Amino acid sequence: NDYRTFKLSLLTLAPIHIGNGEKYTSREFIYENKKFYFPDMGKFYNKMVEKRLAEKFEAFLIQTRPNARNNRLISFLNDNRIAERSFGGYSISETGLESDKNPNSAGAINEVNKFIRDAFGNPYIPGSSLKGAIRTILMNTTPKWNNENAVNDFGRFPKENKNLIPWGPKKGKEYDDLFNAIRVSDSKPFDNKSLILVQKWDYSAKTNKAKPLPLYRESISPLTKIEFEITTTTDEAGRLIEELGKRAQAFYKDYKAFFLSEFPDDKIQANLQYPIYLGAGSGAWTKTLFKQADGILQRRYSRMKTKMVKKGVLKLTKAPLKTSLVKNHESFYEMGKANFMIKEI
Amino acid sequence: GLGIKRLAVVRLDVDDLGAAFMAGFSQQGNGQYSTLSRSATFSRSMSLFFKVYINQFASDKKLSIIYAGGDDVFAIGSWQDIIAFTVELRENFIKWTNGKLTLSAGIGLFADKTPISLMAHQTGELEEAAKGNEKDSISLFSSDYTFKFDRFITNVYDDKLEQIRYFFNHQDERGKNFIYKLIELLRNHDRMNMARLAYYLTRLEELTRETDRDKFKTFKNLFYSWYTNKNDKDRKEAELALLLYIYEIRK
Amino acid sequence: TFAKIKFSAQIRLETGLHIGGSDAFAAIGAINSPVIKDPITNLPIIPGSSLKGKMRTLLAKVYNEKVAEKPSDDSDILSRLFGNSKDKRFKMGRLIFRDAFLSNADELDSLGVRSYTEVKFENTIDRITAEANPRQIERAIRNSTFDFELIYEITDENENQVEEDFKVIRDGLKLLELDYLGGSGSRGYGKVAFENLKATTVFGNYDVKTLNELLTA
Amino acid sequence: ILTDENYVDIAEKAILKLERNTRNRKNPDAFFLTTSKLRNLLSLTSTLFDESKVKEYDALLDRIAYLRVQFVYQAGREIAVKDLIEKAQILEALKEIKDRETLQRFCRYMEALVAYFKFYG
Amino acid sequence: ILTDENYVDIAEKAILKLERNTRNRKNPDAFFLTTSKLRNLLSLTSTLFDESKVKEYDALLDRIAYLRVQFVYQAGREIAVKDLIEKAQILEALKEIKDRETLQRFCRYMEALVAYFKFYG
RNA sequence: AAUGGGUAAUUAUAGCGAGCUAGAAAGC
RNA sequence: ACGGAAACGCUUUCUAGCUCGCUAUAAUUACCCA
Repeated sequence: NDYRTFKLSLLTLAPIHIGNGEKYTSREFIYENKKFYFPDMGKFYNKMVEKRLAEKFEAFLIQTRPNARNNRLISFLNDNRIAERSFGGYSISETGLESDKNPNSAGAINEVNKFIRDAFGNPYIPGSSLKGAIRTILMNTTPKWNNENAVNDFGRFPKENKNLIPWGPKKGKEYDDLFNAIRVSDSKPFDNKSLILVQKWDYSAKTNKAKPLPLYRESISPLTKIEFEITTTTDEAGRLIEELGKRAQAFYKDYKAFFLSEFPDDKIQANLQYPIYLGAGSGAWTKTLFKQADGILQRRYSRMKTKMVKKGVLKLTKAPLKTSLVKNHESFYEMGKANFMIKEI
Repeated sequence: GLGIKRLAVVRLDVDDLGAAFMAGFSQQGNGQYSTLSRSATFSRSMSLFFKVYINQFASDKKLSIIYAGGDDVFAIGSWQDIIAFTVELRENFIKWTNGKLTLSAGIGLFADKTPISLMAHQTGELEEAAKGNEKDSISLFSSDYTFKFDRFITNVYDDKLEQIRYFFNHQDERGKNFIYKLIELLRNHDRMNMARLAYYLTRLEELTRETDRDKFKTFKNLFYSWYTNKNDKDRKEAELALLLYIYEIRK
Repeated sequence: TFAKIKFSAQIRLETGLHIGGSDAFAAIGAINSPVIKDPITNLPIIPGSSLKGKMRTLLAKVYNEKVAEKPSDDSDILSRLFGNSKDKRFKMGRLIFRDAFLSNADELDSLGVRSYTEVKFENTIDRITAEANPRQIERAIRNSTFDFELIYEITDENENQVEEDFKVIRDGLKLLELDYLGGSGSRGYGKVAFENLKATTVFGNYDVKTLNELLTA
Repeated sequence: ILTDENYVDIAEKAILKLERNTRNRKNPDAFFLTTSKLRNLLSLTSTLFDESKVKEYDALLDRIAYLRVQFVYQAGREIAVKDLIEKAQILEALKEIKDRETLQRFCRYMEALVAYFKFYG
Repeated sequence: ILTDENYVDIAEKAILKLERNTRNRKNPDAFFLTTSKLRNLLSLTSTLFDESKVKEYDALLDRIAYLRVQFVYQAGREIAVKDLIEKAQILEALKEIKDRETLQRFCRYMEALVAYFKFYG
């Protein structure tokens, strides 16, 4: 048969956070111990409204009282002595090191972004996330797919053409569609005991410091092998999937000589397999054709938080060190570093 | 198998034969030309046309001139030959009578084994509707497909119908379905159907094989030219020309 | 003689599917690409057209020698099962598919399921200026199962052509375990498992004891 | 205001009054407005017009309320559809519906707009 | 309150009533409220609008009961969101949800607010 | 330097929108 | 002692056949404010 299957096994060096759109707020979790409890807040409200206490809950939510210890809905339940914790939702244990602040102030996390999930209650990694990470490798390592794929100044000129890849029905022409012929399937959904909720940590050049950010996305625990399939249907696509194991290294070599250099070696990790940069935290130089988006990306940021010159910030996190998967102290990962190996089946 | 299995009946008639015999010649001059010799000569000329020479015009055709002469002609026959025989009879009676003495046919299309009294009366009603259309008309097939002989023969039967046959018998994509939807849009006909046809023809223009597209482009610009001409005289010609074409290509 | 038999397969979903439908009154910030669902039960259907016209292309790249370029060009190993409409003797089907209604609307509520579809958020990262373009495509969830009935006709035009055709029905029903079953496809959305391929006759009398062995192979 | 003699002519000389693309001389004198940003507005009124025959008007007056939501929202996203509803006066054809035959008249107005948009490139 | 034949207009002149920057003449009449917080308001109600298509009111009224507290909390974060829920009567309209056919109407009111925000600046 | 919090942007984009066969036959 | 009396424009007939709602698409980007 023409359908030459594959088997991708992926590995988490740095934590990976993927989409889900929604996020909890400062008053949507419980923190009784090393577990953060994330309940179904509709059912929390439905149990708590029985005491006629919800009007008190109307006062607590707009209450910008200081000393964040008493702002995070644990003090609401430690105050009005609601003592069940029998609500729905999921409850994940702590990263243990994303609370740079003083002990017992700790637990004052603010805005947590959910991981993508299917409806049974487990998480997974979508096939479309891996497929969009694969497409950047295949677009930045094929040297015919970097030069003319730009704006040509049609509108205000920021936009790409998006036609330089075989795309579409295209009247009269035989059906080409290279990326129809690369069919990445979804991952086998794992369990919530590999999620740690890292905090974002920005490590800039020209002010050599690691100022953290108040954005605490959920993520994947490091050293987790994840199953995937790439079942092609054209031998032209079979060439690209066979050369993934070399094009990933070539992409990383044209990356590390370009952006990871001018940032010190201790913040960088090793590879141990072939390298890939999965979504949400890797920055806009793994989501882009970066060798042509150096002068077009920085035009968009004419706002209060412009990029510092070009190639402005490197994104790190804080996870438990599991190995040693680092090469430095204080556990600064890369937030999106992952490593895969491929094989025909 | 290129025909519908019908048979047509034409009852022709000279318009104003009585006005051609009472006054007749006194229009030219001061009442000095309506005389006895010219009257007898015109009468022998018209009987010589409508009794002898109808056999020459209907020599090869597959019809049967049941009754003919004076003015009135009543001819059954196969339908392509009936229509071509009316065309030849008018195109030889204006050659005979110099463009004077317009005649008025009315053709009716009938299935097989219908009686030839239910046939003859419906054709007579068609024919008097043609005479009441104007002084000269041919009423093809129905009480709404009324034309003029000056316009049915040139525009409908030889200009439009040969253009539709020249277009359709060159290609192998558009079949009977496109013609049926075209007649449906020509028959329903509000103003909004001009926009629906402008969408339909432009949609089908780029649906074709892209090599021979300008065949369809010069057809569709022409069809939209005689849909939206806004004279009411170039639309019914297209509807009846497509009726005659779907009749000709019916298996 | 005239018989008619029936395949009671069960399409189990694996990383479930999204058969699209178009709605002009959807929302602003909600679903803009919904699964096609039943109007009165609001369960997602796998309609029979997306099964039939998927198996048609699967077996049309396989059971053809001449490159087809159209239906009404298949090599009559297909067209006596799926019907042409330009061949004279093969206008009717001989295969009657069905809509696959969702069976386990209650073995799904046994698990922690609060809606039988799941809405996936799916941005489009512009490879220059890095900007997104979100969407919300709806899809039916993983552990669904769908009662898939397929009906095969038998007249006295099948001199020796009955048991040949189950090398076409089993070929399609384990090439759909290779293909995606309509959906985004190259982003997941397809993989399925035709459990319990269990043929049985429902009109006429016919021996299917010889038939149930080339289905469990 | 649009009545039964003019709502196709209004659509014709409202598509013609629209402005053309300056650059892109491959297929030049073409429109800014892509076909999708207009088919995704006729998609609403077509499923209205197929429902206006079945249903009474006074059970179909939430969908017509959503019409003025969606036309305003598609206008505020790109300048092309904003120019469309300012040229072909679609908002001032949406305050004035109030009964069934006018709702079908507005649906046929939208259809005439799409038809003459497909006709002229 | 809001019925089917007024909620767009009720949502129209609300955004005409929203305050603007009195200072800062850079795209003047720029609001104090931005598009992101209004979308973060609408994202509370979108899932409810889908579950009012699929499910019933009875398995849903607890989600509606929490949605009021969601709007309460989003009011207490920013002064412009504290005012948008007062110009457009949102908390006045959340008290009156008695049906599927009122919840869908409230979600169309939220979408009308977002549409008329996007149309204006 | 700590302490409070996140803020801005996109909310789907470009297509296709039905095609072909049949257009009434056989009788009284 | 009604150009009248008696007389179903009636029987038979599938809107039918064929056709994937599909193609591309990482819920992500920027770095801070009081």
